Amino acid sequence: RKAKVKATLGEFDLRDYRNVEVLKRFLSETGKILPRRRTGLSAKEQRILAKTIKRARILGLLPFTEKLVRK
Amino acid sequence: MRRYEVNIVLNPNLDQSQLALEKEIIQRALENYGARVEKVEELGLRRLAYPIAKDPQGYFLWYQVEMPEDRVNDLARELRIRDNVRRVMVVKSQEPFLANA
Amino acid sequence: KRQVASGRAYIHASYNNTIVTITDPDGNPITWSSGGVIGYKGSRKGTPYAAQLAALDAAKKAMAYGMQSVDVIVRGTGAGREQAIRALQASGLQVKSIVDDTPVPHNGCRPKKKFRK
Amino acid sequence: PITKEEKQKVIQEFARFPGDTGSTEVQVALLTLRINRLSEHLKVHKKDHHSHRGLLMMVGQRRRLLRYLQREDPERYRALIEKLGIRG
RNA sequence: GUGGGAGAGGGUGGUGGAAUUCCCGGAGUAGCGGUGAAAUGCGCAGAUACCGGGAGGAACGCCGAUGGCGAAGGCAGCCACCUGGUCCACCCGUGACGCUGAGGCGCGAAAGCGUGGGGAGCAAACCGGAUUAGAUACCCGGGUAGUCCACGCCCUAAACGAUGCGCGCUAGGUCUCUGGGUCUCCUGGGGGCCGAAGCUAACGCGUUAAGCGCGCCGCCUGGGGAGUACGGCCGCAAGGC
Ligand SMILES: [Mg+2]
Ligand SMILES: [Mg+2]
Ligand SMILES: [Mg+2]
Ligand SMILES: [Mg+2]
Ligand SMILES: [Mg+2]
Ligand SMILES: [Mg+2]
Ligand SMILES: [Mg+2]
Ligand SMILES: [Mg+2]
Ligand SMILES: [Mg+2]
Ligand SMILES: [Mg+2]
Ligand SMILES: [Mg+2]
Ligand SMILES: [Mg+2]
Ligand SMILES: [Mg+2]
Ligand SMILES: [Mg+2]
Ligand SMILES: [Mg+2]
Ligand SMILES: [Mg+2]
Ligand SMILES: [Mg+2]
Ligand SMILES: [Mg+2]
Ligand SMILES: [Mg+2]
Ligand SMILES: [Mg+2]
Ligand SMILES: [Mg+2]
Ligand SMILES: [Mg+2]
Ligand SMILES: [Mg+2]
Ligand SMILES: [Mg+2]
Ligand SMILES: [Mg+2]
Ligand SMILES: [Mg+2]
Ligand SMILES: [Mg+2]
Ligand SMILES: [Mg+2]
Ligand SMILES: [Mg+2]
Ligand SMILES: [Mg+2]
Ligand SMILES: [Mg+2]
Ligand SMILES: [Mg+2]
Ligand SMILES: [Mg+2]
Ligand SMILES: [Mg+2]
Ligand SMILES: [Mg+2]
Ligand SMILES: [Mg+2]
Ligand SMILES: [Mg+2]
Ligand SMILES: [Mg+2]
Ligand SMILES: [Mg+2]
Ligand SMILES: [Mg+2]
Ligand SMILES: [Mg+2]
Ligand SMILES: [Mg+2]
Ligand SMILES: [Mg+2]
Ligand SMILES: [Mg+2]
Ligand SMILES: [Mg+2]
Ligand SMILES: [Mg+2]
Ligand SMILES: [Mg+2]
Ligand SMILES: [Mg+2]
Ligand SMILES: [Mg+2]
Ligand SMILES: [Mg+2]
Ligand SMILES: [Mg+2]
Ligand SMILES: [Mg+2]
Ligand SMILES: [Mg+2]
Ligand SMILES: [Mg+2]
Ligand SMILES: [Mg+2]
Ligand SMILES: [Mg+2]
Ligand SMILES: [Mg+2]
Ligand SMILES: [Mg+2]
Ligand SMILES: [Mg+2]
Repeated sequence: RKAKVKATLGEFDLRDYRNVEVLKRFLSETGKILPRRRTGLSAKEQRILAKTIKRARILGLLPFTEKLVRK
Repeated sequence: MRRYEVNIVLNPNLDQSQLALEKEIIQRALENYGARVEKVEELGLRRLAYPIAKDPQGYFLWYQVEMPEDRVNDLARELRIRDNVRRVMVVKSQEPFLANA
Repeated sequence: KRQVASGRAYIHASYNNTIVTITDPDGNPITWSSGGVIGYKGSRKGTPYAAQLAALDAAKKAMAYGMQSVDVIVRGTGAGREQAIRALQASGLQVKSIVDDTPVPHNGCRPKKKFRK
Repeated sequence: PITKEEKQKVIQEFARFPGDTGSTEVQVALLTLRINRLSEHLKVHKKDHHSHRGLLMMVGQRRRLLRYLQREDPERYRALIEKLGIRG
């Protein structure tokens, strides 16, 4: 019980790889793409979001990796 | 003809003259590869997630175009010859797939 | 003799040894230490105790160079990396932040037979 | 690929009458289109085997249809063959 | 036929980041590595650890599944192109054009072979260090073929659902992927579990049959001797049938 990323959003194009502050919502503390448990996405949804994120990363908009703070 | 989106990420340190020149070359290439430009969004410089070419950021161009398929790769090829071009991503245009709308 | 006073502290922690490098804000080393640098020789180099001792050596050796605050960075999962962090915690050095940097591949290279399956 | 344009053209060509879509003639036409196409593709790409299977299948379907036509009305068969230029 | 759909299905070209290794530089100094414990090994020609720059090869973390696709083998970063199969709705077209399939032809993991490249990491053989009563091995340090690519051969397998293909028929429940719908839900096509009837030596199977039927193919006939011998066919060979 935290909350799911989808609930916290309005309408958004899942195909829009340019739009960041929405996308980064789907990455973890690290830059890893969040599990369905957390994203609240459906199969097809999640699956589209993946490619979207990835394209975004190649474009230098979103990270491949992040450092882990505290610990 | 099919409908794509050309993303261009080039050198943020570029002064006005040089930037005008790169946009010039890009336009010309796009023309010689048989593409028509339906619309353009120039976002300009933005803060990158990770550094590209030792640079903390990059200047962003976005073009929606209609062009012949058998051409597209060469287009991208040509687009990347420029020393000042850090990334080029061409993508077949799709309709929006949304959720919670 | 740079008299540095603020810097980074890298804890490289393996199942085998623990080794600590203190560096200036630009990452250049100043002092360092390890299980082997102090008395330990064999497997003993890897116990958490060795870790504590080593972090402390690095610390002291650094405070001699006039250093006050440091940012911790922790690579590798090994016995008593947590112990080395804990040892800096109060080394007298103010620890400004801790961070986990452990390298992991996106699957480039075949592991040793020891590391697969 | 094969555009709706070209396809409609080969139907309008081989149709027995107006509206004819699924008659043997037409089917063989379309099939032969796809086959010449796919075959041109496989002339390059000697390594795309999975597609080759498709080729085999298309060829088979076409042969069965031709076989049927020939049994049924040799006239329209000879016509079809000479028109497409298949094996004759 | 028309209109849609999902997909690591295939081929070609391009490209991205993480890591390993090596090289160059800075900073730094006495060890690093490795194990049950060690040693060989590496390090004062400055290693390990840390920062910056560079070269190169190979595989694509999270997503990722209980998932998907493919006839099988198998298929996973991203992009474009070329291309196969398949599912649904409409119920528009042909009018039995169907099923199976000896031989043939094609595909066929890994290892292996040929020629030419490539070679980071890994690693048969091999060289070492240990352990042991000895250790030809298990553990440790090295390391060649090979692993990678092009083209050509090889044709095997726990090539496994150990379950040939097709169609019809016989309770349901539940989870799931992908369509269409008047969208609690109904209706298709897949993937799973539990179970009616029935089957089964049992274990189990049970609308994804191992049930009830029809068609066609392949195959078995006690264990060894033996997938051996002989012969034939194929292969450069290893060897295969
Ligand atoms: Mg360039
Ligand atoms: Mg040790
Ligand atoms: Mg149809
Ligand atoms: Mg269609
Ligand atoms: Mg694919
Ligand atoms: Mg592909
Ligand atoms: Mg490729
Ligand atoms: Mg690197
Ligand atoms: Mg050096
Ligand atoms: Mg022992
Ligand atoms: Mg020495
Ligand atoms: Mg020595
Ligand atoms: Mg000296
Ligand atoms: Mg480096
Ligand atoms: Mg080299
Ligand atoms: Mg490189
Ligand atoms: Mg996983
Ligand atoms: Mg299948
Ligand atoms: Mg491209
Ligand atoms: Mg397709
Ligand atoms: Mg009708
Ligand atoms: Mg009629
Ligand atoms: Mg058949
Ligand atoms: Mg093979
Ligand atoms: Mg092989
Ligand atoms: Mg040999
Ligand atoms: Mg070879
Ligand atoms: Mg060489
Ligand atoms: Mg090795
Ligand atoms: Mg030995
Ligand atoms: Mg032995
Ligand atoms: Mg031995
Ligand atoms: Mg042992
Ligand atoms: Mg070895
Ligand atoms: Mg050889
Ligand atoms: Mg069997
Ligand atoms: Mg059979
Ligand atoms: Mg069939
Ligand atoms: Mg629906
Ligand atoms: Mg079902
Ligand atoms: Mg279902
Ligand atoms: Mg079911
Ligand atoms: Mg019963
Ligand atoms: Mg019973
Ligand atoms: Mg059952
Ligand atoms: Mg039924
Ligand atoms: Mg039985
Ligand atoms: Mg049976
Ligand atoms: Mg039966
Ligand atoms: Mg008998
Ligand atoms: Mg006998
Ligand atoms: Mg045999
Ligand atoms: Mg004989
Ligand atoms: Mg013989
Ligand atoms: Mg032959
Ligand atoms: Mg011979
Ligand atoms: Mg043999
Ligand atoms: Mg055989
Ligand atoms: Mg056999």
